[PDB]
Amino acid sequence: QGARQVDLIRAQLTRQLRLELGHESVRQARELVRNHVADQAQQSATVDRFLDQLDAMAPATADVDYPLLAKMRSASRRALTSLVDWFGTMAQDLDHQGLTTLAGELVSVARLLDREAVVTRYLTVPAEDATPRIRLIERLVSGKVGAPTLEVLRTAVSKRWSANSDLIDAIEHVSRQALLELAERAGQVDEVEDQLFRFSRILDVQPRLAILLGDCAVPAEGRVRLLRKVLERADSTVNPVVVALLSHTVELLRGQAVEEAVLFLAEVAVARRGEIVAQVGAAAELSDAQRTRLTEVLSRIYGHPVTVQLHIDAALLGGLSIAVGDEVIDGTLSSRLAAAEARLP
Amino acid sequence: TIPADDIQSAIEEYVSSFTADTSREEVGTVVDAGDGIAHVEGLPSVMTQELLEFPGGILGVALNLDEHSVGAVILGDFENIEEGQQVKRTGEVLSVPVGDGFLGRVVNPLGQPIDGRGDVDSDTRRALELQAPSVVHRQGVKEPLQTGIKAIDAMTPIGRGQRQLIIGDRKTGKTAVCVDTILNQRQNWESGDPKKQVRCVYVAIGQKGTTIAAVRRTLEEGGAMDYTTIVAAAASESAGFKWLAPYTGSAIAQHWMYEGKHVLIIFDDLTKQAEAYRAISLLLRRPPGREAYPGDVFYLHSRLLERCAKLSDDLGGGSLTGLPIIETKANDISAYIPTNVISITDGQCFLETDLFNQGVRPAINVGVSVSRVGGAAQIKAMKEVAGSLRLDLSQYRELEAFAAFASDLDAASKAQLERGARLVELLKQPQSQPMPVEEQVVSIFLGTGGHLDSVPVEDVRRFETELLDHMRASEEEILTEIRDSQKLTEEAADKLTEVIKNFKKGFAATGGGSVVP
Amino acid sequence: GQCFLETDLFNQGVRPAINVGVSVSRVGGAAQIKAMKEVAGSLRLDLSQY
Amino acid sequence: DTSGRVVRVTGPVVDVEFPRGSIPELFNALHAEITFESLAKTLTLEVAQHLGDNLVRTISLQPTDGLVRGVEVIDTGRSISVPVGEGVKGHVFNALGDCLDEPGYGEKFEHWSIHRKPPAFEELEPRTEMLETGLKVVDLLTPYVRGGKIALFGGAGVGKTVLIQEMINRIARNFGGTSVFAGVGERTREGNDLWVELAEANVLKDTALVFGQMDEPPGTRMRVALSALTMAEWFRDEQGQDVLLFIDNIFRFTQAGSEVSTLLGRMPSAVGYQPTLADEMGELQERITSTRGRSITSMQAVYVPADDYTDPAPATTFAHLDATTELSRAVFSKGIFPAVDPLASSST
Amino acid sequence: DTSGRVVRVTGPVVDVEFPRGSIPELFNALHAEITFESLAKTLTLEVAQHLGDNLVRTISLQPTDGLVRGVEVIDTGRSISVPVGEGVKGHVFNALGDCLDEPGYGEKFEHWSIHRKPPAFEELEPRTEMLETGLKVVDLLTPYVRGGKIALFGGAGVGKTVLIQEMINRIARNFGGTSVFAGVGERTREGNDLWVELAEANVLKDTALVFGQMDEPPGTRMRVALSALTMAEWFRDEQGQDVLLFIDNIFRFTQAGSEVSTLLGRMPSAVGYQPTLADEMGELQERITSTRGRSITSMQAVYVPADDYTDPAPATTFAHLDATTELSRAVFSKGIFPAVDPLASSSTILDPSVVGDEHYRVAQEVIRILQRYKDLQDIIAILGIDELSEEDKQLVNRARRIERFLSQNMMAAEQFTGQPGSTVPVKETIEAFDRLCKGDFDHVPEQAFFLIGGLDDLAKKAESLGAKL
Amino acid sequence: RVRAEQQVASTLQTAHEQLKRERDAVELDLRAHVGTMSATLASRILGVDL
Ligand SMILES: Nc1ncnc2c1ncn2[C@@H]1O[C@H](COP(=O)(O)OP(=O)(O)OP(=O)(O)O)[C@@H](O)[C@H]1O
Ligand SMILES: Nc1ncnc2c1ncn2[C@@H]1O[C@H](COP(=O)(O)OP(=O)(O)O)[C@@H](O)[C@H]1O
Ligand SMILES: [Mg+2]
Ligand SMILES: [Mg+2]
Repeated sequence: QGARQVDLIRAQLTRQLRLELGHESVRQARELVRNHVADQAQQSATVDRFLDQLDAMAPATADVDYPLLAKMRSASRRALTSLVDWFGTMAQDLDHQGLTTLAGELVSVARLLDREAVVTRYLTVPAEDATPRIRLIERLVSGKVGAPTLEVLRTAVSKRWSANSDLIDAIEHVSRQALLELAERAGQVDEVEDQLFRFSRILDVQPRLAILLGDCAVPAEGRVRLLRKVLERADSTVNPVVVALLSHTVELLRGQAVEEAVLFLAEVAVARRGEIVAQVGAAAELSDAQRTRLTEVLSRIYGHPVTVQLHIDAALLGGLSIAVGDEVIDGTLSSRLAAAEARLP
Repeated sequence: TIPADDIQSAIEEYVSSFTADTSREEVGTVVDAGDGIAHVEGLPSVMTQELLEFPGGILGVALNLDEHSVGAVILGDFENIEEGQQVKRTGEVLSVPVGDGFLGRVVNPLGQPIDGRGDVDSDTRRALELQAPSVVHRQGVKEPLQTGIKAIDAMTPIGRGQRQLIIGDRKTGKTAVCVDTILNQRQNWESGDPKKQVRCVYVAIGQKGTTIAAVRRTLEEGGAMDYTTIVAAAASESAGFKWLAPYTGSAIAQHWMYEGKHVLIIFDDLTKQAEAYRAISLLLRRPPGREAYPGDVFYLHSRLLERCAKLSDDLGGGSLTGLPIIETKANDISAYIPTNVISITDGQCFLETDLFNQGVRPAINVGVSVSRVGGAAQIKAMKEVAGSLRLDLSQYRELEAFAAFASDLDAASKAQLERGARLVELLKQPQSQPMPVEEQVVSIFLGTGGHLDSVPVEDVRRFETELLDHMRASEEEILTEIRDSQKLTEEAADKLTEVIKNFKKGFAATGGGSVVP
Repeated sequence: GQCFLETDLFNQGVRPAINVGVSVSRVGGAAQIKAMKEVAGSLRLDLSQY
Repeated sequence: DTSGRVVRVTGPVVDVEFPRGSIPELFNALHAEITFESLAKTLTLEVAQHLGDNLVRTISLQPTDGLVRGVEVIDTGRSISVPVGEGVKGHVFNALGDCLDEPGYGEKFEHWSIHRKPPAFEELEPRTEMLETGLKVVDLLTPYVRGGKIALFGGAGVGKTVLIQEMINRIARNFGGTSVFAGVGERTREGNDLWVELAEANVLKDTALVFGQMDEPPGTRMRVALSALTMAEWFRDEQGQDVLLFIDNIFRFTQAGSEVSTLLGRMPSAVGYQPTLADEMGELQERITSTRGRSITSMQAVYVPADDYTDPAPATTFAHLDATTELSRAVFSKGIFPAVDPLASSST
Repeated sequence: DTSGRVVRVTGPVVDVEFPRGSIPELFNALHAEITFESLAKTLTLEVAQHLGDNLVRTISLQPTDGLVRGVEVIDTGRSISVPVGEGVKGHVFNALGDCLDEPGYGEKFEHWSIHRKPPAFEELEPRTEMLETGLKVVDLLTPYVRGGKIALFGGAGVGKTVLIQEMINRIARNFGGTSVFAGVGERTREGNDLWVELAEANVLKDTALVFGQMDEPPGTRMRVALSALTMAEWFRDEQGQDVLLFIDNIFRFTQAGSEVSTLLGRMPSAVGYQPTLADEMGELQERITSTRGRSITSMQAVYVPADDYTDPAPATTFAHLDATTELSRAVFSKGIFPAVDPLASSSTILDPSVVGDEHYRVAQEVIRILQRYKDLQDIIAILGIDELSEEDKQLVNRARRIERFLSQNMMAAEQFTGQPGSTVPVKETIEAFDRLCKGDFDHVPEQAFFLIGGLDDLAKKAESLGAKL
Repeated sequence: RVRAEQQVASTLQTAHEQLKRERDAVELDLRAHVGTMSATLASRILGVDL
């Protein structure tokens, strides 16, 4: 028994010092990883390596995110689908201030519909003949608006919905659709996306003012009142469409988080073109040769055309990490160091 | 001395060969966390009962799946779960290592050694929820599993492949019964015969740590840790550990059973596993039923206890014997979990505090205890000398109201009274002293052949003790041929009777009197 | 402490109906003058035993 | 196209979403697939509730370990169907109709839905009639009813399986009939024991075994009685043959119903049983009756919780029982077989 | 900043909202302010749950009367910490580590978190050494373990506090180590009484008192046991000398856990207890332990609700103990003190190999006699004692004298009887009860066995009643 | 029994002493390698032999 016991204690701390040397040696390896992380040449001379390992691993049949449709339950998916492509029909017929005023119209249409939920209920009840409800909404706001709006508003409450506010954000979906179709007419669809994404980065890591644009108990204009204050603080936010978009969501936030709301809108922006968005972390900015290979291969993998976003952070210590949909490919040396540490015998 | 550069070069072996290429993983995010449960948004491909990896090596089990989140049970270190952490997918349902290196160890309900004697060399892995043997994959329970306890082995015999419930109030001697059943397999292990060796698994659910330490010490002082594993889910472990512990203990010992070996498994306090599962299911907001139990708790126990089987010959012939323990409250066997486990098992041993205080130890109520396998789980000798025993004790129990009026009783009635007192004193037994089946045959022969009618009731135990002592020293041939032939033929009975008479004329009672007829 | 009153003891004529077997005071002799503490020293235990 | 997909999995309860025009009936049998090769199987879900928004709540008849959200769920268009005919004699099935001793046998038989209605009111027999078994004690002191229900209170080691074999022989020879044995909550050990005992006594060729075992979720333990009852109903109605149905522990059918009710989120009734306890026991026992000159007689083992005959489960079961046979151990020790307690048995 | 904001205040449970990325870890201690001039104070909230969308559900340790929605909540970044060291001996503390008899004392000590893990399984070792107290019934039928876990199970007002003061007097007064007393959710009058009693008995200089009483919100009563246990764990692990740990009503821990359970949004279990009853109790009780070489003699009073030993709280506490002395109200009603139920009380060292075979034989015979007496009591009540055997009449006389001789005059009961207490060695107890079970005192009346010490006091009280011995 | 157990007691006692004597000699004589193999993984994680 004693012969067993003192051997057990031998085994115990021999294991102790085993793992101790392991850990201190691996963080010494981290110390070495740093003097190798210093220069830029090898930083990109390892991102190339990562992108090759990506060159080797395709494919997967990922789905496209219909941003609000994924939040839907059945019988709202149908309504939203065919209404948004009905608006795809409608948007052909207009001009510039046509749909900018379709925004101006529809956004306060949503404002009212939100603040008086009582008649929202009645125009939401999915009884069959819409005619009483189309009469309701037009009798309300015919002399308020231009024809196309109450047109597709009839089209809106015509279809049945699974919830109540589902319809107000359906009409805000079509609001966005309108404004981005205008930005498309202006040929400004890449710049609007880069503005929106950079402004995302601008906002969420500054949450103290991000939460400020969150007190719904404040009268709504109040928030955008501040918002324009900061935005045209300088207007190298060189586009006004971006101002209108984020203005309209600041108009109807309804307690949602701005930090994720604005990127939700960046993603409906990129999805309108039909391309999945991928978010990438790195240690230093990349070439457009690296961008070419990145967009090229990840498009090969996900079997769909893609665009990329960057969040440079030295703390990831070289390599790359990509996030698409909800899956991840991490090749950053930081995560690999953490793994080597976490798998010690 | 210590293997120094063996250490350092072992770890250099580990790192130099460190290869973990960038695989694509499917992650989720913790959206809330409380009381040991975490809800995870994302993970579209996670399956039910899948293992999830939280930051810091924390593990969870995906139990609830719906359109919003995945409700997972944190398997320890729950206080490190935060909202916003990233949850990785494993792709594997709960499994445990299995092999022969688990003999003599104390492990988690995950196969991780907690005794600190190094890692456990594992043969294979085995999933926790592998199905039980089919209705045609089985065979009639025919071989006995000797507990070494006269009351059990004579009145409620246990076979190999049978589910025997040990149910009692508290401090009645259930753990002692199961620890003695374990210790009794020492001599079968020494025989080196794989058809007679019995490997033991002792599952400890929700017990104090020092209690498990004491059970292991008792099993070591009896030399029973060469063939015993302990799956310990101490009272400090999470609810998930206490819910998973008997499934870990049953996944081990099913490897053996399917390898053609014979195993015994003790689920100590299945009631604590039921309560851990009730905690889990109430924290996941599942509909509560009677006593707030989820509604699949009967399934929780029957799925576990139907994996104890006696396999057919074309599956190797192995077996897994179960000894689930249930702790009642105020002898309420009509409670919920007692009712379930009484419904499930093949026989019951009811231990009572009133019998325990009267000196009847083991406190097995032989009137209500039962074994639905019965004489098929006995050798010929014990089936003969103990078939007389049941209605002897019935008559004694229905006569003991006339204990103060034996003068007014018939001849046969007073005879039954005295014989019953002797037989009750016969089934008493000390703790951690199990007897082989030949000595039990000889003792119950003393009882039922009438060779105790001359001995005072306050002298039976010692008498029997000394007699067996004598027989172990002088006449070992009787015990030997009982052990070898499993039957007590008439000539062995003749020699045994003569031995008893000689020992009687040598034996001295405590009142000074005689014990000779 | 508690002064447990019963309806059985009340009907039997014991009034106040204090059940002395279960009634108790957790302050004890400190809540008494010395005379009464010496006189009624073990009265409650005596009555419970009775 | 017209197929659903899993949405929620919380234990044996699976919610499935179907297209708008493809919502399945209540009690329909759906087929989902578990492809994880350790637990690969085909889950048979049974529609239980319509939750709205094209969602249906189903009870899985197999364990749901390894089920993924979004997997395709195929609708069969009918409830659980068991194979019927004379070819089901001498074989062992489960609640779904899968042959256990010879897997794949019966896939080509006619299949009958286990959810049927009792005989119409104009088709019931108004006059009760005694079933002459040939046993002296049963024929004299406890006359069984033809098409009625008999409780059997035999414990262990009192020759209960011998009495089962005896009734099998008598119904197969004195009446030219058949026997169906429903093991509701049947221990697999005792199921295999009964199988080999009937095979040795050569009365397996006269019996159809249907086992819903104890290691199964409450769905099959609830539906196995209806599976065996459907086989017996084919033997009576279509074959024109008197049947004897052995339902061992009807109480486990009651208990499985209670568990399924708790799983489905229904509020518990008195004591704890399901609010629809009497209705479930009625829909089961009303089909065991006499119809158009043929009969289904049932011998049912009953468990009495806490020996309380006022407990809702035995108080509901006994509303349908016609006779009682108590097998005593005192009578068994006297060598009197069958060990029927004569003073403690009874018949209406 | 990165501070929080109160959102909901429903009793002792407060919800807080933090900026994204600044959510406090579980069990952190947050500070909020109550500015109302008559109730001004600083609330300490312990983070209980992460609710999602940056909400955090916490439990306040002080009453929330006067708290306003939207006030600032400061995250301290660590759990609740209490002072530790040789400087806590001789002082009274809150559940939060604030000295009570000297506010501001201990602010500079080392501070330890009140949330720790139990010792690992490899450091646990069974303790089987007898701790001799001096009480007859305890030393005979439930011998206490030295370095083990002891409890006094009891209903409402049987003997628990008096017996735990008796054990403070017997074990701790001449003890060669450090004592820690945790009054968990008990009366404040009793706390002041114990403070003054330890001060006059010169035991206070060796004791560290930690008080969270019944007037405190459920958070204080949930965490006071952990505070005192953390002080004891420091004394065991770092100083390493023979800790004693008394806990008055560890049941209040479970009760406070059940008072906030539904407010935290948990479905209730069987008898209205939290679903996490056994696991919280195991996380707390597994820290109250002795490791290899380091001893903590633990002693806990356990309230049994409504005298029901089947209640889930005592039924769960039962599995954590080496010796349980179970007091009964049927024995309290007879005037027998300490009101120990000899047939339910237990010990793990009541073993032939630990206490010796004479001790064990005498204890077993006492228990058998008392069980037979309990079996006969109803027949005696209905048909009268004259319908029994002579065997049974003899047994009944012996059993009544034994039931009375188990009672004793305790030192901590001189306030209820005016009669000083006595000490009986264990060998004298064994010899005495051997003589009692053999029948050597069948002539001495039933009294003279009532509330006395050893055999010489039995002789004295017998001659005071006219009898020999 | 007690001869045996006391023997094994102090056996493992000064065994433990020899355990520590081995231990902290090895604790330093195992540092000269902190370089060598760290190098290995430092490249095995980077994918170039450096
Ligand atoms: N056969 C026996 N003879 C004498 N004493 C026994 C016997 N069996 C058990 N005991 C004693 O009874 C006490 C309780 O035994 P045990 O711990 O086995 O019961 P238990 O069912 O585990 O109770 P719990 O689980 O509540 O602790 C032990 O201290 C043991 O010494
Ligand atoms: N040994 C004793 N002698 C006399 N009275 C006692 C004794 N033990 C308890 N009591 C009485 O019981 C009352 C309550 O006892 P206590 O132990 O404080 O109850 P609890 O267990 O509820 O704390 C005390 O006020 C005291 O009067
Ligand atoms: Mg035990
Ligand atoms: Mg008290």
